[PDB]
Amino acid sequence: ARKALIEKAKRTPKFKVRAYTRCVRCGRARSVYRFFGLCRICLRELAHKGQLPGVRKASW
Amino acid sequence: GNKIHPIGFRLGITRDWESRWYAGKKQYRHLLLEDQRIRGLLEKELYSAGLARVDIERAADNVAVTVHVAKPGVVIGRGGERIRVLREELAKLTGKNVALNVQEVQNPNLSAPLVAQRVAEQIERRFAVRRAIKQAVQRVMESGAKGAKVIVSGRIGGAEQARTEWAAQGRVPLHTLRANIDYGFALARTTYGVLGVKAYIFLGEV
Amino acid sequence: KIRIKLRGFDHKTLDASAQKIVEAARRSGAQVSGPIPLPTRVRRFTVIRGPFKHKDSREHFELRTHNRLVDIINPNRKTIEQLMTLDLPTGVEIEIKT
Amino acid sequence: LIDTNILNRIVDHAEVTEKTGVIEIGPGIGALTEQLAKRAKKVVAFEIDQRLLPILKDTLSPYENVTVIHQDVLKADVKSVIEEQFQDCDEIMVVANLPYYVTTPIIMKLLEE
Amino acid sequence: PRSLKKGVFVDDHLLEKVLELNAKGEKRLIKTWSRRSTIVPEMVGHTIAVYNGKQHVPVYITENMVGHKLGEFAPTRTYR
RNA sequence: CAGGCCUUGACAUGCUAGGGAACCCGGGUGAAAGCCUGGGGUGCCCCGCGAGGGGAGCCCUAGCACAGGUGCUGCAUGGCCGUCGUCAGCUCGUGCCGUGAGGUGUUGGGUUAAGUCCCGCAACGAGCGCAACCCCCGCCGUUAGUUGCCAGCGGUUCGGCCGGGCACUCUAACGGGACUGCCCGCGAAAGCGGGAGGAAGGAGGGGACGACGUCUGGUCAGCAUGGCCCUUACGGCCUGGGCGACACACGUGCUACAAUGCCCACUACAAAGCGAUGCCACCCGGCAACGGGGAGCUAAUCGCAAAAAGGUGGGCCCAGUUCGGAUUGGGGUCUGCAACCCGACCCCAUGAAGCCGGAAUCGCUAGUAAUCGCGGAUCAGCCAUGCCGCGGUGAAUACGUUCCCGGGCCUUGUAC
Ligand SMILES: [Zn+2]
Repeated sequence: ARKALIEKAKRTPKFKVRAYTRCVRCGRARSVYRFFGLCRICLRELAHKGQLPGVRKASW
Repeated sequence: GNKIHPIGFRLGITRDWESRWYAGKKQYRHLLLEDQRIRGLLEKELYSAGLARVDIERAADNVAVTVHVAKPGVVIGRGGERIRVLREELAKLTGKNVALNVQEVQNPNLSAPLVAQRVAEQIERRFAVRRAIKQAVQRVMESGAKGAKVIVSGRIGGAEQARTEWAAQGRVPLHTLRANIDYGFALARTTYGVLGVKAYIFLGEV
Repeated sequence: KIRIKLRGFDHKTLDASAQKIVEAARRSGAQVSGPIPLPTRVRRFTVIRGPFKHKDSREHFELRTHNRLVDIINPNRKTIEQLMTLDLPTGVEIEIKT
Repeated sequence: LIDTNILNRIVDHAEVTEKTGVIEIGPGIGALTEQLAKRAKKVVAFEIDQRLLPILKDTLSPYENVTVIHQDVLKADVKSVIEEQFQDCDEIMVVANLPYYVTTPIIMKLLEE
Repeated sequence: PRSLKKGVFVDDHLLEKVLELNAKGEKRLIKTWSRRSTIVPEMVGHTIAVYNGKQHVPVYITENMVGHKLGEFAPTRTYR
């Protein structure tokens, strides 16, 4: 989660396959989801803070 | 331990989302990212004004930002110039003709975030922790506010050992859904590290 | 012959918008098919509550989309101009297809 | 520290209005200035401690009327500040509490100027 | 393995050097880092110093080893 | 980790000099990264007839504040989480007792999942707790009928296919309903046994919800932050290797050891999801994975999608076997710049161990265990037999608390 690593993911790496996904909030690349572009921790925090429209605690 | 977020527990009922808009999977991420950026910029800037809440609305290729402030005098300025440049800033950041709005919070003693930042500033100014907490809880209790609770994290008075202080009075039923408990967290930075302050305020039922 | 799509995250505002549209159309001459409820779509996200370990925590979150349908029949010109003019609530999303 | 009801009486005897401005000298903690801000329009404070100032910076955070000037009361151009800050108020009062030793010289200066 | 439609893959930077060396006399100990390339009939009988991870190991190209890859003849882990 | 490179720089905010002042395409050396070196360029104002300039954003060079660090400290911290434990307990106000520390409440009898409730009682309450308020499943009703459905009609090239209709299922929103509510009997009451009406009967079945605190619990490698440490290196850029090694041991699982079975054909019945640089119907080539053509779908319409155990017919006849498919040799396909280390899948070839498993030990009380299949996240592809969900078939047994483990409350001896 080094800075240099953060900017390294924002350039076309000469081939398609080298490209990947980083969290847009903390720069994690271990639990990021395509839909939100956030890691699980950031997703949970933002969901709890109520800053995600329509996202709510699930129970069934 | 490990109590859950009191706001996230009541998203469905008695509390409402901060961001209110619809977007498909195609463009959810972009809208969320720009919303986060807007919130970051506004929280960085308007801190002096006593920020409460930032509501983001979208209708059709446009953004309607509502800002809850203790004292609108700071945000607006001497003849409504400050807001203008502020608007321009957002207009420069995301080119979708945002429409800034300001709302003043009635009796600022009944807003958990404001109490949070107040106590955080007190901590930052090397105040006495316990006395400040009692004062804060009493002040909240004076203005109705059927319940009040304030918690400080640790590292009290630059000590070597961290410890929670905690103080409350009134009814704070964290376990009931129909509670409408307002929640606020603030972080204080001092020469000897970081402190976390949490404030819950209980206002009626149903 | 005109179909009206209502998509939302909050069912209450969606119902309010659908009610407004149906009422306005009904006032404006010709009859309508009426609000047709559609099966809501659910996305689910299971995460670990902990930031490091304890993979037995797994808090849940859901994102649900609610759907409507209006299907105005026998379109009227002044009815048409009545549409695209009424300001919709912020959360609700509208679509028009013939 | 003084009883909270007496200060009300002094402020009443100042016949403070929502339109008038006040110059307050030596707020200290900031009892007086608080009970002014309410009924007053613009409060200016000349105060030099750096010790009770954090307390004072806090106590006045609610209000937007009060302002603090970190300048010597005696080593100040009172004309300059009075014209600069108060371009809007109709009338101006001065209500303060003085710290014994230097009480006569301040009043003498304000009157001779 | 290979799709057999797009042909056997060989690095251009190595193939070019091999062919030009073939055309003009001979040279020994051609150092390379390509672990991915495949043996071709155009470099049979030569020697390649392939980088296995710490130092180039010499490998002598025979006829029989035509169908295989460069790197497999270069050990990557030393046991005992 | 080995090797080859760079030093206000991969990234941010500011000064002092010069300038080719947004910069646009080539050539060498190389594994690239880089290092040099070529041709066309000024795209904004003011000024000066113009020539020239006064200047902007604007990239280079040299220096300045600097940035940067997955370096150390989780025994300096925030935040977040785990466990005791969803155990039932932890306190306060006023009043009473005692000179006081303090006690009562919170003890005693009974009953609950529960400090749940009743009675007694010098206490009456209240707060955080439990319960309830919230969500799903189960019955019914009112608005609403398209992409859903088809009972009664007319056609149908007989498939809801058309015309047609919201009766029924469904689909969503709002409500009703369960409250020991009615009766008999037993108790001083909380309650208990048995009935009736009801879809459901005595917290209807699950979920979300974690008290004051304990464990100097876990995380400085999500993030934020205090103090030390490095800044031609502990920073940064590329190639290759490694994280996947292997005399051995341990944990969690998958597939089996067969006849309640195995294999091959035909035929049925689900839910919950996902998909526009994706799903991919159908036709053709190939035994095949797949390739070529090629409609339709921002989706109750189209597709993934074949559901599998199940049923019917045929074969196998106790054999390391038509059990099992490990291991190994070839031939291919797909993704990807690139399948040796180290991908998946297809076809041919071979066919290991394994005859129900010591001491010991785990899970489960009903739609549960056991058993069968499907979907999603991530994802170019995938080592996923993992994780989170969905449905199909569907049991056995609880006499009792002696003993094993772990808790709660009430009683007694020696230290703070
Ligand atoms: Zn993150």
